[PDB]
Amino acid sequence: MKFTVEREHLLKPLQQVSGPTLPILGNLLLQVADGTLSLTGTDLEMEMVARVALVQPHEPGATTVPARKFFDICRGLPEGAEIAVQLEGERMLVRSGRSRFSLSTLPAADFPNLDWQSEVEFTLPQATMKRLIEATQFSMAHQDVRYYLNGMLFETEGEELRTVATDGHRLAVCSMPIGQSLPSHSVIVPRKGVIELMRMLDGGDNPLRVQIGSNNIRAHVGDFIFTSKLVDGRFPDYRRVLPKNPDKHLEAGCDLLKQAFARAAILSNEKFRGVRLYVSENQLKITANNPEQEEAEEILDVTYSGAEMEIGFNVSYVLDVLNALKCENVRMMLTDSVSSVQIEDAASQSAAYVVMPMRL
Amino acid sequence: MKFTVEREHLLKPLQQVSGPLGGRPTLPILGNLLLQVADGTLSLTGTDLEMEMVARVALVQPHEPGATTVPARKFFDICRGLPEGAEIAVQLEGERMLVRSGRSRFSLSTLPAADFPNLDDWQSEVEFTLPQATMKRLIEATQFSMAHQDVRYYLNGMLFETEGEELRTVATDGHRLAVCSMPIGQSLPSHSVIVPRKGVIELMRMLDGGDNPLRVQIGSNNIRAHVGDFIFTSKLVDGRFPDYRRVLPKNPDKHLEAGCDLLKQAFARAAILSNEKFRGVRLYVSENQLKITANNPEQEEAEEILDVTYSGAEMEIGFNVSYVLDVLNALKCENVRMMLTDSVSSVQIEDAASQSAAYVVMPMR
Ligand SMILES: NC(=O)c1ccc(F)c(F)c1
Ligand SMILES: [Ca+2]
Ligand SMILES: [Ca+2]
Ligand SMILES: [Cl-]
Repeated sequence: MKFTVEREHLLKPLQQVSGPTLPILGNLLLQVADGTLSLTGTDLEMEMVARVALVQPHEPGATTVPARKFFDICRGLPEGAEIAVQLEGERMLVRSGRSRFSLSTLPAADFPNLDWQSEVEFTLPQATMKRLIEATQFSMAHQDVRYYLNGMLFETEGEELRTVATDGHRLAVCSMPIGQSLPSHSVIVPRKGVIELMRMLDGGDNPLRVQIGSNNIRAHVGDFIFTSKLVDGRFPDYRRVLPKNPDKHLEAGCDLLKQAFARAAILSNEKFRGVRLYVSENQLKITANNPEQEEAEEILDVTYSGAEMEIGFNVSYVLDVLNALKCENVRMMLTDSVSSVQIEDAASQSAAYVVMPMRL
Repeated sequence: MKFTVEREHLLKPLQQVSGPLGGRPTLPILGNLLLQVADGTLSLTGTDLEMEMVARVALVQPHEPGATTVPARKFFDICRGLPEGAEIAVQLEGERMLVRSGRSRFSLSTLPAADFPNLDDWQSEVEFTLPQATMKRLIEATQFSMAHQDVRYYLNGMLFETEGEELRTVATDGHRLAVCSMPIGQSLPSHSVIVPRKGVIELMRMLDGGDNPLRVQIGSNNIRAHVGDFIFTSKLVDGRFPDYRRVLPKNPDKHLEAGCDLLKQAFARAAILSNEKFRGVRLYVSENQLKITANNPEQEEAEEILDVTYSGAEMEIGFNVSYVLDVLNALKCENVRMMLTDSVSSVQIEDAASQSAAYVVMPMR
């Protein structure tokens, strides 16, 4: 196995595959075949494959090498450098100018593979997939004993793709049109997979091709291919989480609401930061207090209809929403002091957020 | 005690005087700032018992004199959180201090000003002024060589030395040493004081970058620095610092000169295949050539060859590459000079263009 390639052509591929307990999982698979260098990183749950065209003389074959070391060496070389690689048994030689490196190797034969069959396929702009994941990702559970919440629902319905994420306390749902008639289907992508998929997306104009199997999801963009296993459980139905009949509607500036929440939060309990909301005619009052007897009060002029009520919220849950909205005005749709609240951009139905109240 | 101050006139003072704080304040009052309104000025003070940062804020709005202490981080965060241009009204009310701006209201618990720790008074024995740029140079040149929580406490600080028309800093952790001397333009008596690690950091933090020079005062047991409307004072570390003079190699006539960047990037790449713990690389110096190699237990190998200027006998010498990298990063120059002796002796490293900074790194087995 021998190739010579510009450092420049390796950098972004290396960045992506350095993404995805067993030493060989810390290695990259390198393969030269039919004029192409392929670089694969895996963690057994997901894999990223990148391809680089080889115009300079090259010899087929494969090996695996320490990924972080190989990446650091390449990154470390000067801009414009050319990188010549040759496999020498249990070592891979790397040369560029008067810099020389010998890396240990593990056999390509030992490198783990994920085969499976695609059941649902569609293409969409990167930008749309990025939008979907950013709108919802923060509501994924992290290390919940209900495994199926540690990730993100991808659902196809009609001509829309939809993401849903929830941790049982707050929920986020976003739908975007994809312009193709689609089968009704739902899968759960593990959180680490969501994160790696999002990192593959640079917001250039580039179609993303998605293929969903019973147990896997694959996304193709440019010369990269990402594959993850799916999470095997029963995701909650967002439709059953949306408040059935909110009778109280508050509209307020997103930024003013956010800043009042953030300031009030300073004098909330540091362990469990919550604030009390009091809604009344034309007005929202946010209050916090702490074990030191300190108190914050914010009063905001707001658009409001409904009965007066008091309701508490976890500060981070609301700030997370207001941060994901990045819009001028926000609508909060309330029911009562013991029920969850629906938050959305006042001027867009693309996404919705549901948040349980917090007792204070 | 009462004042009303525009947000942005209070914010950087609050940031600056919070410097010496934690984190985890050992006792509550050490997590507080002292606020004193007196003769048309708000003073803010934070302390950790070893040092204090004081800021003076002029009061253009109606105010009333008095003093209290309130939690620094909460007070800062409230002020930072208010919208730009916000007028921040403050009034002491016994056990609470009230903060109001627009329809934002906050109540903070106070501790009496009478109980705020207060660095004892002391006398200055030497005083000079110098550019902010010069002090930043002295500290950045040597800071990285200070020890980290060494049981030899004196090393966990930085030596400041005045001698003739020079101010000098020294730092070492016993393995490597950094010395930097800069002209002052006034003649100074001989003083040698150790500044505590956190004090060195605060000196750095307080150098804004404008035309305000720095006024320094040093006594037997304290140092003080004035910049703009800030006064930093620290207690000094009560120890005898090792002498840099007797640590500089005696006769390093083997003289190598190389491009700083080329040298740095070569050591950086070779470091990748150095032992993860010990970070050893080998240098083979030969006529106008440097060969850096690294290998680790798995017998991965890196080899960088560089053109350099060198005439002396060939030799082989081992260094912790992290130590070497720290020096090259702190030099920020075009060419470096390395002054060698033998494989079991320290190397002295300098900007090829200036003897103002010098670095001593001991070899590894
Ligand atoms: N059943 C659920 O998973 C759920 C998720 C988020 C909520 F806010 C909620 F009220 C319920
Ligand atoms: Ca104003
Ligand atoms: Ca000197
Ligand atoms: Cl290519």
